[PDB]
Amino acid sequence: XXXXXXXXXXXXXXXXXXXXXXXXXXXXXXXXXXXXXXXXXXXXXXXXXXXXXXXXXXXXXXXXXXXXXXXXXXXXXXXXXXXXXXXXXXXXXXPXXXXXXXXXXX
Amino acid sequence: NLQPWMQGLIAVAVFLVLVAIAFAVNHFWC
Amino acid sequence: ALIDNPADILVIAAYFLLVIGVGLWSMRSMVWWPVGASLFASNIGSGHFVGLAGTGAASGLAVAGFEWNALFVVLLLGWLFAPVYLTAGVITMPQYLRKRFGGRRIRLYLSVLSLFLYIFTKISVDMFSGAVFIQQALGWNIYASVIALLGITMIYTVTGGLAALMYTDTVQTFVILGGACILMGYAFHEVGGYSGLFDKYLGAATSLTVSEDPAVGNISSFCYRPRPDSYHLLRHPVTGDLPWPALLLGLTIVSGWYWCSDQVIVQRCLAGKSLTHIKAGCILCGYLKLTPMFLMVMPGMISRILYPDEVACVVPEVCRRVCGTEVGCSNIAYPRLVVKLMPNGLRGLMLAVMLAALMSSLASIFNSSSTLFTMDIYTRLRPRAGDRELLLVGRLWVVFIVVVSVAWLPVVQAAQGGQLFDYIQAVSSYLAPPVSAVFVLALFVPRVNEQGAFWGLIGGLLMGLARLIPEFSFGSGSCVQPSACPAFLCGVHYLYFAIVLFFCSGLLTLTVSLCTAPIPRKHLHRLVFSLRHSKEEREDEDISEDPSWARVVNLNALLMMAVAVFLWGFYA
Ligand SMILES: OC[C@H]1O[C@H](O)[C@H](O)[C@@H](O)[C@@H]1F
Repeated sequence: XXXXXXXXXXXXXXXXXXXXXXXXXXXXXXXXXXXXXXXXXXXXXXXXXXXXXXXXXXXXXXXXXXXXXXXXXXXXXXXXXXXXXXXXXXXXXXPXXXXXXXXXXX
Repeated sequence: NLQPWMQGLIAVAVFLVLVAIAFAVNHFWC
Repeated sequence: ALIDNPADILVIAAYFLLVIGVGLWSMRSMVWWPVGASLFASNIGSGHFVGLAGTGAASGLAVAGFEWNALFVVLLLGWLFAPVYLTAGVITMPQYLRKRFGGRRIRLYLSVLSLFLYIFTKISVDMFSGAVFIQQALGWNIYASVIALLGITMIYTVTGGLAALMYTDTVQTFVILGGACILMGYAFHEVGGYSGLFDKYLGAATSLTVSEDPAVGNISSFCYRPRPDSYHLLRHPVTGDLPWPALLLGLTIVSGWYWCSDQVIVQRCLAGKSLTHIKAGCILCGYLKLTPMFLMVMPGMISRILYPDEVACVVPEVCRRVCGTEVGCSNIAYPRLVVKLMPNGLRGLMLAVMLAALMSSLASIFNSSSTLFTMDIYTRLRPRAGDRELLLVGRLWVVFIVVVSVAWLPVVQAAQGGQLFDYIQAVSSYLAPPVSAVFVLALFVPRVNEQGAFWGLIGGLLMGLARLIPEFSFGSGSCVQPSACPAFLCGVHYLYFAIVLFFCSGLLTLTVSLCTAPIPRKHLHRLVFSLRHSKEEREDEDISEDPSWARVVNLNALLMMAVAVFLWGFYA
């Protein structure tokens, strides 16, 4: 059972700033990391998987990076609509586990 | 902790030394 | 179901009509580059695509060392064995062994062994690979796929495909290679380039890892995770699935036998205008034999990344649904990729050209095996037989081998954990080492005689069957469901059995030769390596090469070897 840790519970950025949301896996997942966004009233939506592959339709602002145990999701130009909870999931092994979720506010 | 290209060059150097031996033996005696 | 779109259907139909039209029109000369292209084309088949991509998916890139070993044995062919054939005045290895030892039982045994190797490693392998491509393209079962493949092969051979082959064989294979380059481009684009493959492969596993069967239950991570050494050519000598001592020593025996004794490979090699052209073509073929790492193996790893539930299935019922066998479905690696990464135009063309190369290979092996059975086997049992009787016997033999290969299809499908390349290489490792040892001793030990060669071949056959028959009778077992084979009869890698069988059959050859009468010098001139420069007549074709180009071609063999040695160390 792999533990995904999001060090920062909460991030505040202005509109137009760049934000990096970090995730740390308990072991080396071979970039087998997905990032989900969940806006307040909504269900999670896939942003990234394989730690860098954008899901169909997500903007180029959302860029995933990382390797080994350290992964980041970067929002290059934060819009006022970007406030949400961002979750990292490992798809390296089963069961799938999620990060705690980082709340990006404005 | 060698890079893949370092390992490739090391293998090439060993191969060239081996071929040099196999040519110098003939150059000395068949 | 996947090619059921107008573009793919149109391209497949147009290509098949083109092959039919070329067949209907059809109703020492070569130079270096056609020689190299023909050697590569003769070796490379759709079984190579299926097996190399499947083993790349299942285990990583060490299987690339199976093709990369071929550079040095193609050099052996050009520099050691082609001169032996030219000096002896023979075109095949049975002809050399008939001149070298005399008798008629060595040739008869080699013909029987070649017939068995046709059925096992050539006809059933090609039939299975065509069936796998057809099953991934259309969703048909393996038997319907093989019946359709045999039917289109029948259309192809009744329409003169044998006559058109002499024109289109190498060209067809290199059109397949261009299509494989296109598919490699698409596959590397799917995983994010070359470094995306090595980012992703170790993390690619199926999420379906629990079997409803109580005996299996939860499958261990060892059975469904990628190997920790997937990115390494040289794997552990005892725990590696492809141990490096085996891959380096015992693959040379089996590859040696393939390149230096294969009737088609030697016939393509000996068609060169000169010996310099033969050596330069061998260099070209060796250079070409570095490409299956990137055209088949790495695409198979990419296929594991892209379709882990199908390619890397691990629970037996899921695997049975995916491809038909419970032992694993890595063999669908390359077909699935072709079916799912190629666009609506290139998918049909790639499938059509692969299947037409399949059909040509089948027809060629059918014809060659029928002639082998008729001339070397049947005409011995019936010395004087008419033309009509020989035609009837050849047709009945083709029918028989087709039936036997269809019956052998489940075995090929399940064998070696559902890994086709391992099946081919295991059968070759069980049957080839005696022939390799006897051929080497024939060249380099003049004391070896007909008694020694024949009983070395027979003892090697018995020792190799003592492993081959239990390996197939104990069934197919995977990591999930290990077979009952006692693990001293199957736990040693087949390329270690290649070494043991090679040296045991050689030892038997030497022992029997020493306790029997020797063959006088007068029969051995230009047949043994000690007398290759003997102008004396013998009892029972030009080696000269220009010195200026001889040094050029030799340095190009050294350069090619250095390139291959770099690639061995790069991926070590
Ligand atoms: O059985 C030995 C042979 O196995 C495969 O066909 C390889 O692609 C050849 O290079 C090798 F000679």
